[PDB]
Amino acid sequence: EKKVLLTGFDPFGGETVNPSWEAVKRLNGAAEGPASIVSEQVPTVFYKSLAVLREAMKKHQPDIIICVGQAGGRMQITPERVAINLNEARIPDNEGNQPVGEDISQGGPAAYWTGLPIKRIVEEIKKEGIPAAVSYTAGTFVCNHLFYGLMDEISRHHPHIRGGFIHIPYIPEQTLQKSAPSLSLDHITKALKIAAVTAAAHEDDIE
Amino acid sequence: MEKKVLLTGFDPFGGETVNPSWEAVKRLNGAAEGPASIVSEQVPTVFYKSLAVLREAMKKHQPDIIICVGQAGGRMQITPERVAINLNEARIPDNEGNQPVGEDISQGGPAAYWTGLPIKRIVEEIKKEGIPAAVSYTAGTFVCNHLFYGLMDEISRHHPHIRGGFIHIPYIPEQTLQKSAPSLSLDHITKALKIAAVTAAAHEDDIET
Amino acid sequence: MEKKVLLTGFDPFGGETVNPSWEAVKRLNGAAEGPASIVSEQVPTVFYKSLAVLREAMKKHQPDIIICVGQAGGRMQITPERVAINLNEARIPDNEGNQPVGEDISQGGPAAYWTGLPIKRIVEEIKKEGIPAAVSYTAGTFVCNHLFYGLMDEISRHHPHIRGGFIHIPYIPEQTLQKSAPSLSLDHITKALKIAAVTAAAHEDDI
Amino acid sequence: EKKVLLTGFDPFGGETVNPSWEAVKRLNGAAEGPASIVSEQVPTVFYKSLAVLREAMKKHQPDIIICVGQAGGRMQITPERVAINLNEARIPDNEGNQPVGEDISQGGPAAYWTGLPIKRIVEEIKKEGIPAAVSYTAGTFVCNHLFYGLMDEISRHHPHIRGGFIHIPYIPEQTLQKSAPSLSLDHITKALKIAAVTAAAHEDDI
Repeated sequence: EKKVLLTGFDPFGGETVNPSWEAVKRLNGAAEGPASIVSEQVPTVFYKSLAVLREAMKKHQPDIIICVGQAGGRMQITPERVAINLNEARIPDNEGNQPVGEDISQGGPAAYWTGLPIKRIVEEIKKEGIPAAVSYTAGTFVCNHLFYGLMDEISRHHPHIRGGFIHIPYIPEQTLQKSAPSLSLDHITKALKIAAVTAAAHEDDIE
Repeated sequence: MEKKVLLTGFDPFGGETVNPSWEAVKRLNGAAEGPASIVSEQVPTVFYKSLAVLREAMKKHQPDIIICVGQAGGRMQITPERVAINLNEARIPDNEGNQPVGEDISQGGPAAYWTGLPIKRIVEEIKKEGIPAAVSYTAGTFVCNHLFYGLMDEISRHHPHIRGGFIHIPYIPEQTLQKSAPSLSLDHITKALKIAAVTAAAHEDDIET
Repeated sequence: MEKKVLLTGFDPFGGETVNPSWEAVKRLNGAAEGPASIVSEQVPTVFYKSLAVLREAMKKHQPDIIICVGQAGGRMQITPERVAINLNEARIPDNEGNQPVGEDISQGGPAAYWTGLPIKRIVEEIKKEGIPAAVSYTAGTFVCNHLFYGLMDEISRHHPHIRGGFIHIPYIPEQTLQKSAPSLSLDHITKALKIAAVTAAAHEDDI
Repeated sequence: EKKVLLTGFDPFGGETVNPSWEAVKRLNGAAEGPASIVSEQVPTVFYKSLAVLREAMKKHQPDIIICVGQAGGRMQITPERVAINLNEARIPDNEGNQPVGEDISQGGPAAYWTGLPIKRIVEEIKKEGIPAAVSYTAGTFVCNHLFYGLMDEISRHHPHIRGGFIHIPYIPEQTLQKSAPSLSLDHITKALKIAAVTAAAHEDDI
C-alpha cells in the first residue's frame, strides 16, 4: 500500500478559491487500490511554501508526492515534465515577494525532471473521459518553485519518493467575469484521484 | 402561472457520436421546477427538415416558451443568442448532404429576428449558480442559426404569443480528448438549461443589465 | 469608368494615440486605383455624432461606394462584415461619455441590414495577395456596428444606389507590446483596404 | 566586431517556405554596429541538424550563435530561456524520424539555460514597435533539439561563445486557410537583426 501526499495552494491574486486546494482537500483520506491519500495545504508564498512542504513530508512520510496548482487558461489536466531553477514573478506572492532572475537553489541543476509516470497518468485520465496532456513548462511562479523545490529535496534527501507536479485549469466559478476555459471540480478531483492511484500502481512510466 | 417549456436538442452530427445539446435537454424531459413544466424533443441536423420537425413538436406540445439548443464547439460559456439571421451558409454539408450557400431562409423575410427570451436575466441567473454565461450576437450560419431563425419566423407569423429563442452550449469534456478545446461538464450544461427554462417561465420581461 | 469610393476611419480613442483605422484609410485619400477614385474622411468614436459626420461626408463627396473601417482588436484577419444590427450595447463609454445599453439605433428600423459590398470577392482578392481575410457575421454592438447600421439605414432610406458596408481590421503590432495579441502590419492592412476599394469599384456583384 | 552566426530551417512538410530561413538569409553578410552577421541553413531533421550546425560553427568561428525556428500560433518574437534534454516528436521530421522519450545527450543535464541577453533583446525589439517576450519552453521537436544541442556544444567545446534560440511566429501568407496570428517577414527580419546587434553589443543581460 503506498501513501500519497497531495498538496494544493491557497487562493492567490484576487481569487477567493484555488481549485488546487479545493480538489485535493476532497481526496484527503481517500483510498483506492494501492493508494492511500493524505492532503496538505501550502501557502502561495515563495520560500515559505517549501518549508511547509518539508513539514508535511516529515509528518506523513509519503511514498509518492503530487503537488497541484492552478494554471488559468489551460483546458486540460496537465502533469508537468520539468521544473526549472528560476523564480521569475510577474506578480507578487501572497506576502509581497516578487523575485526576478533568482535561483531557487544556488548551484543546483538548471532543471529537474518529474519523478511521476506522467504519460501513464495522462492516458488513465483520458480513459475516464477527462482531457489531459503533458506540459513542458510549469511557469516561473510559486507552482514551478514548489515543483523544483520538491524535486531538489527528493534528489538530495529522499530519493525513494516518486514526486512531481500537476497543473489544473480554472474551475467554472472562476470564469464568470472574463471568459476562460475551465474544468469542473468534480472532474478535476476525479483526475487527481486517478493520478494518485496510477502513481501508486506504477513506479515506471510507459512510452 | 405554469408555463410549458419545449427544449430541443440535435440528433447526431459532424463525425461526433454524441450531440451534447440532446444529451442535456433529454435529461430535462418531464422536469418540473418553479413554474416551468419541461418537455424535450430531438431535431435532426438537417436544413429544412429540422424546421418541419420543430413545427411538429410545437403542435404536439402547445408550448408557451421554446428554447432550441445547439453546440458551439470552442465557446467557453453558455451563450443565449440575441439574434437570428436570414441566411443558410454551410461550410460542410448537413446530415443529409445539403450544403446551401448564400441562401435566404425566408425569401423576402426580414434580414434578422431578435430573440424572444429574457436572455440577460438568463445569463445573470446562470452566473449566480457559478456557471459561465454571456450573450452571443451571432449563432453562425449552419443548422443551429437556421433553426433559430425558423423558430422566430414561425412565432412571428403564426404564434406571436410564444416566447422563443436559442441557446448554444460548449463542448463537454469527453469531446476534447484528442484536440484541446474548452468545455463545460454535461452536469453544468444541464443545470444551466434548467435555469434558463425556469427563468423564462418566471419572467416574460428581461432586465436591463 | 470611375466609381467614387468614400472610406472612413475613426478618431483617436482613449489609451490609443493614433487610431489605425484612420491611419490606414488616410493613406489612400486621393488615390486612383483601377476604377476607384478614393477619398477618406474621419469619423468620431461617438454614438449618433458618428452618423451625422458620415452623412456630411456623403453629401460632400457624393460617393458611389462607401467602406467604413474600424478596428476589432483580437481578430487575426481583415474581416468585411456581413450584417449590421439595430442595437447599441456599450460595455464602456464612447469618446463623449455615452454608454447606451439595450438601445435601438433606429426606432422601428429593421432588426438588421445586410452589407451592400461584394464581400466574398473582397476576401478572396485580399487572400490572393497573401493577406488573411474572412467574412465576419457580427460587427459587435459598439460604435463600429453603430456606424455600419447607420450607414445601411441612410443608404436604404435616402440613397439606395450607393453600395456600402463595413470592414474590421486587427490591431497593428505597435498596439500589442504590453499585452500579447494578434496583429497585422499597417502596410498589409492598407493594402487590403486598397484591394477592397478596387474590388468593390470593379464589381457590384459578389461571387 | 563580433561574428554572429544565425541559423534558420530548411523547408518542412506542408510548407513550401520556412520563414526562419527566409528571414535570416536576408541578414547574411550584414554589418551593423558591433555585429558582423552570417547565416546558415539547417535541415529540419533530428541529429543531422546538429551536425550541420557544428559544421557551420567550424567554418565561421562565431562569437555569438542565434538559432531561429518558427513557433506557429505565437504572436510575438520569443527568445527562449531554456532548452531541455528531450526529443518527443508528435510528427516525423523531414527524414521520417519520430523520436519518443529520448534524451538528446545521454548523461548531459536535464536543461541548459540560454547564453543570450534575452531580456535586453526583448526590450530592444519592443522599442522598435515589434512584440516580443521571453518563452520558457522551446517545445520538444527539432527546434528545442537544435537549441539543446547548441548549448551542449558550447559547454562542451567553446564556453566563451554566447548562444541561444529565438522562435518567430507565422508570416501572414501561412495563415490564409486557417486563422492564426502572424508577424510580417519584414518585422521578423528587423527583430532578428536587433537581436544580433544587441547580443554583439552586450555580453550581460538587464
